[PDB]
Amino acid sequence: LDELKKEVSMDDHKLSLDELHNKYGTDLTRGLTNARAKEILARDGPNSLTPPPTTPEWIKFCRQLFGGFSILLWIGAILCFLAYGIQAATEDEPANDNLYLGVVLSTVVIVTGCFSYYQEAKSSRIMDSFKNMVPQQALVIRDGEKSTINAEFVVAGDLVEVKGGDRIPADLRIISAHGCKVDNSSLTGESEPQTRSPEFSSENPLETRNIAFFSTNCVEGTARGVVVYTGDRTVMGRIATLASGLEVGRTPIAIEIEHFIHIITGVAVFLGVSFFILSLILGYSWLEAVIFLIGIIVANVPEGLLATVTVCLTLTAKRMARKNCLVKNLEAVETLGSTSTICSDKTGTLTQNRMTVAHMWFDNQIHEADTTENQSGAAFDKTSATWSALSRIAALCNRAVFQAGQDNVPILKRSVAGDASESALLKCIELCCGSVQGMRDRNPKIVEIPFNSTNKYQLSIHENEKSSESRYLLVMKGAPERILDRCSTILLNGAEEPLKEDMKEAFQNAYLELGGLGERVLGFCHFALPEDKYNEGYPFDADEPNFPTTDLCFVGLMAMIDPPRAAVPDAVGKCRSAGIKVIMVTGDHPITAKAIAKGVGIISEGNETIEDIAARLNIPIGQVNPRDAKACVVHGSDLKDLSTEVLDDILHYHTEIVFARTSPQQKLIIVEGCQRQGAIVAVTGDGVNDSPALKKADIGVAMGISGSDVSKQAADMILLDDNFASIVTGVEEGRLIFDNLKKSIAYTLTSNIPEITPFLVFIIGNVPLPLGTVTILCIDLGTDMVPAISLAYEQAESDIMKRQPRNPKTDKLVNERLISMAYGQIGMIQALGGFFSYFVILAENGFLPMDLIGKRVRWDDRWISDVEDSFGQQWTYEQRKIVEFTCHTSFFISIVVVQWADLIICKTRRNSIFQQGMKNKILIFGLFEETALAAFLSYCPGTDVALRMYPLKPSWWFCAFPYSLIIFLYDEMRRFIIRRSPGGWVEQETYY
Amino acid sequence: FLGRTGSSWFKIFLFYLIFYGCLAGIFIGTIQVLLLTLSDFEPKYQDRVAPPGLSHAPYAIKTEISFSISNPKSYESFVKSMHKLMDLYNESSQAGNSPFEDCSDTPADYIKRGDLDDSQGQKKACRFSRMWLKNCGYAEGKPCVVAKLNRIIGFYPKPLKNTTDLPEELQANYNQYVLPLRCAAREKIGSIEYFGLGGYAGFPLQYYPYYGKRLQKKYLQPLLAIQFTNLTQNMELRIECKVYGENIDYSEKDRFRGRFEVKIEVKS
Amino acid sequence: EGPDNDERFTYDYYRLRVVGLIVAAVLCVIGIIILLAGK
Ligand SMILES: *[C@@H]1O[C@H](CO)[C@@H](O[C@@H]2O[C@H](CO)[C@@H](O)[C@H](O)[C@H]2NC(C)=O)[C@H](O)[C@H]1NC(C)=O
Ligand SMILES: CC(C)CCC[C@@H](C)[C@H]1CC[C@H]2[C@@H]3CC=C4C[C@@H](O)CC[C@]4(C)[C@H]3CC[C@]12C
Ligand SMILES: *[C@@H]1O[C@H](CO)[C@@H](O)[C@H](O)[C@H]1NC(C)=O
Ligand SMILES: [K+]
Ligand SMILES: [Mg+2]
Ligand SMILES: [Tl+]
Ligand SMILES: [Tl+]
Repeated sequence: LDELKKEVSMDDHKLSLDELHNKYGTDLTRGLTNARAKEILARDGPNSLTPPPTTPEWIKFCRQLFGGFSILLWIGAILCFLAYGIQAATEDEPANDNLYLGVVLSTVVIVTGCFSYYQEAKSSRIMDSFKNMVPQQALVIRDGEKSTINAEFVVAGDLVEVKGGDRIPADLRIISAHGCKVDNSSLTGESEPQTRSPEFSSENPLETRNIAFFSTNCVEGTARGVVVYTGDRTVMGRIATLASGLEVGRTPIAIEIEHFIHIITGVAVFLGVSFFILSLILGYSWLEAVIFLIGIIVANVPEGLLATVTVCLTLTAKRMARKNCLVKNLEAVETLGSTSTICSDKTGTLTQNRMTVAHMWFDNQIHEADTTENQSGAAFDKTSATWSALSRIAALCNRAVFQAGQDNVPILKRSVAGDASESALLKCIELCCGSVQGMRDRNPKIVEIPFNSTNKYQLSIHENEKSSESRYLLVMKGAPERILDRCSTILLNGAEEPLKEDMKEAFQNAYLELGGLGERVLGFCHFALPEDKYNEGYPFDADEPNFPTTDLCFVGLMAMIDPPRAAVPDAVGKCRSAGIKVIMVTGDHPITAKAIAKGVGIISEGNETIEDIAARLNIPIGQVNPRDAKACVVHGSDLKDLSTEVLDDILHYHTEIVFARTSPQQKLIIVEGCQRQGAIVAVTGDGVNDSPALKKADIGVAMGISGSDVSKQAADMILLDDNFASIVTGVEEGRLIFDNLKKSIAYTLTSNIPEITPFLVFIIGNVPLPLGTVTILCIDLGTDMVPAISLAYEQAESDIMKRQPRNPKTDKLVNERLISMAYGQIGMIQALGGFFSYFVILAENGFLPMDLIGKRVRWDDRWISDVEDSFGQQWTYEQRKIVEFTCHTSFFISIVVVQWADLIICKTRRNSIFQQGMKNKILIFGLFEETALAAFLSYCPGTDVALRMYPLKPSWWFCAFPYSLIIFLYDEMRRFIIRRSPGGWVEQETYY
Repeated sequence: FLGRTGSSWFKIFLFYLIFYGCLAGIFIGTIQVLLLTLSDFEPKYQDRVAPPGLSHAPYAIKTEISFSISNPKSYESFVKSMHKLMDLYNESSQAGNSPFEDCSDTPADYIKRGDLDDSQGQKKACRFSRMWLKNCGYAEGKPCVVAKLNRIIGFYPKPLKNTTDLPEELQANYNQYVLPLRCAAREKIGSIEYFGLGGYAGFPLQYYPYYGKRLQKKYLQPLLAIQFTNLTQNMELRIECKVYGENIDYSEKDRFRGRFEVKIEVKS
Repeated sequence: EGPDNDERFTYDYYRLRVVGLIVAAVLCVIGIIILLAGK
């Protein structure tokens, strides 16, 4: 469906103005007829974007109500009402058991539904942001007259007019223009104004001057044009549809959840029906056969687990909110940890998005300035008298000014009225020479010639601030070579000197080096005009050369670039140390893209492209073995004629990849290419041209300050302070939460065994029921909750940023090793500790373990109010039941006591508690509150009716203590083996 | 295979065999020590049987014994359980001076055979003739229910003293030696008739305290036969038999705590 | 005692409940203290 939109567009900028009118039945001068425009409206439809059909929240909520655990809990809830129905008909049961348990279980499903619904959130308003880029109104020429109309009423063929400050209402063929410049950052991510004129200037319509696009704005001048595309058919309207239309897809974390749901659901249905038939064979009435099944359901399903996961995710997202990293989708909290490839935009993401002075060439020396936002570098020069001469030209031969009321904000961050290069120079001098306004007050400008297309220079004449002179100084800047052809002397370390071929060659060298760094280079020179030839009232003519512009003194060079953000180089290296592959994907030109790649460490030192090898060896590129080149730089124009299989080979064959001059669909294609190889991919960006890529990414991260509204709609995560170091933190947090989920899951599952085994022995042994159904829910929904959550606050056991990204195909959240430990080893020890306390309670009340076998028949018989114990005493029905429920209560408390040790062992997968310590305060809180809850549930009056919880005698609490301790020792010995031999036996069997 | 290789499948079996073996051996060990802390003659706790329960022979479907007099197999179900109990009180079961003793044919005081020790043989229990149960196949019309006080080791059932008012106000009040049992329904549409030891409507105190199964096997607890020769027919009659005493109490939950709940209906 | 051994069939479940609830409360307070050592 969207495969059409993933392709590069076709256009009609090649046609003549006249020819273009024939195609759209239009007038170049009079414009369309009121009737013809209305006709075309009904024909083509409105100049608007329609949002894609969404899935209502209704269906979204209910889709969770049927996912493995909820299905089993539904079967339980209904099976409760089943047994209740069968009762209400047969023998009038005045009880509330099956009825209430059926109500409780149905509530558990609904509430669990809210948790998973909260986790599976999708806040997407892509198409809405795009719609915000179409103006409310447009100016059209109809019947030879200009009028404002609803922009939706704009059709292909009419004559549109735009001017500085307004949004392009539709894709236009420029037919007339006067000084028109446009901001195409929507399509390129670059905000430098692009001229628009009627002349065709490139085969590529996205590069030609005679096309203006919807989603962009006119920055200055005026233009008229013929509408060629409207609504969904515009270049960026298609990007809108592509972006808004892209299928979301399941996250890595989501896939893991479903996976263990299958496992646990599997064992549940297995043991469920395996013992349902095992009971009927033993001659159990279907009346009972279902009651046992309900218990089996409740025992096997970890009722509180899915909600635990959600809370652990939420708490991890809260910590990241506190580092200026907003998470829109709870699952995106983990994806960053599983990320193996980052596709990053350059401008406004890796870079500050601001022309900044990078180097200066004066005194036959290359000086480097500090490009960082917060200025974390050092000085370059202050002493040289040459510097002050260059500094003066940079301030004086400059027409840029700071906007009013910025004195509060830092120099480099403040808004400037002017072109990017003049702003850069302004901020450079203001920083290291103080107020520039002061320099422009001490040296009043009397005449100037602003930068001309033809002159290729800008000159200014000022009254020298010096009192002993107060004469006229000439300053000029422009193209380095043009400035050179106008110089005779060079200000070396203070004093001038003739411009010999020697210094002239050093100039060329300096010029070539700075240009090689992808930096824009300017020349600077001045000339102190002779006093006798220029009186204090001498008039200077700016129109006609009234003053010399030759034999001037060359002062120096200055170079500039849109520099990396301070934290970016280090963040890139850190991603790469964690084994994450970092690719650059930018709409910017290749020379600039490549230079920043080396600056931030995308391309490491020494690594070459095929073009680099060819130039170094002075040989044809076809003569170069492409396998000798680990780095590559791909232009979008070449990308366009490559198949995906060939794109896949590029991705496979290079470690250091730069995709430059890419369109928005091309970014999507590169992302999909990476994913196709089985990689989890993150995208980082800030422009509307990142929207499709951000949507398709497993996780999209947008910049918060510099980011466009669209990009932040398309993302899963926002960096609110533009701190790229947050990606590094995000991946670290993502890995940590993945491990801690394992700990929390194992902990929760472990207590399933002591809830399953009593029901089994109840059938096979014919003893009184050791633990009840209600009692199970008091564990999974009550006591285990806070402890399970607390594992989310566990510190790393080792340097997680030192390991490679997990293999999502092999490294699962829940594997066989977890089940073996939780179900086969620790849970089994917990089961016994439960049974022990059960036998203790009964034996101390007169029913010794031996006489318990095959007694349930008489025990449950409501009409036998005289059962004989081991000592020959006789018990009524309700009397023995009180002891039985007291058994449920102590078995319950036994679970809590054995979960104490389990909580401590689940703390660490490898390390010892004596190494990791007990610095998790939430965990300790869990221990205290868990025990408080259990005690309250046993001793609070009335709980014997609502939950069948009975007061325990002090000695009862200590039954499971020896089992709780064996768990601690056992797991500590086991992990001691793991560490002592990384070989594999204990490791490959039990290492979560 | 599914998971691993044969070598791995073996090792995982050798482990869980030794592992579960140890766990079973430990579990058994903790059961040993538990038993080691317990007496053979007396349970550690008795507060959960404390107030004695009162149970009868007619096995009630739901605290009810409804049947038809004009039908044979209508009551043959209740006669099965009635027989089961009384079959134990046979004279052939009580033979010789061992381990039985002839006790007062009239309600007497308690009898202490020492302590709950094995320092003596089987503590000798009082004989009880089912022949003390006058009038009661059993009552084919108007049932002859048999009551019973639940056995509790070392329990001395203490009758109420005639200090103040009483339900069966002072009639045949053998204050010193009889634990009374008065059945009731207002709703007085019946005819209560009690049979027992010495002809009294109670339990003779000479059968106490019970020394337990280990120290007193073949022991016989006193019975109290109750006959309802009601002149009514074809209606559910809720009859409650209540025992009175200092150590006797009741509960709204446990409807068998020192009392009966019988729903007789001679639907003939 | 002899016939006056009523205490054998008695248990102070009332005190046990009072003590049990005291303990539960104090464990609840202790937990808050440790948690609130930083929020
Ligand atoms: C306990 O006493 C009952 C009294 O009914 C015995 O029942 C006797 O059963 C035999 C054989 O079935 C009959 O011939 C008699 O008529 C019954 N009564 C009597 C008085 O002998 C019963 O057998 C006795 N049980 C034991 C174990 O001795
Ligand atoms: C109540 C009692 C009788 C039930 C005992 C169940 C035992 C036999 C179960 C419980 C957990 C189970 C193990 C759980 C995990 C694994 C790892 C997997 O890669 C192979 C199977 C294996 C090794 C299972 C074998 C059987 C097992 C040990
Ligand atoms: C009980 O049986 C005796 C004979 O043993 C008889 O005289 C008497 O009438 C019977 N009593 C009743 C109330 O039927
Ligand atoms: K995404
Ligand atoms: Mg950008
Ligand atoms: Tl469970
Ligand atoms: Tl659990």
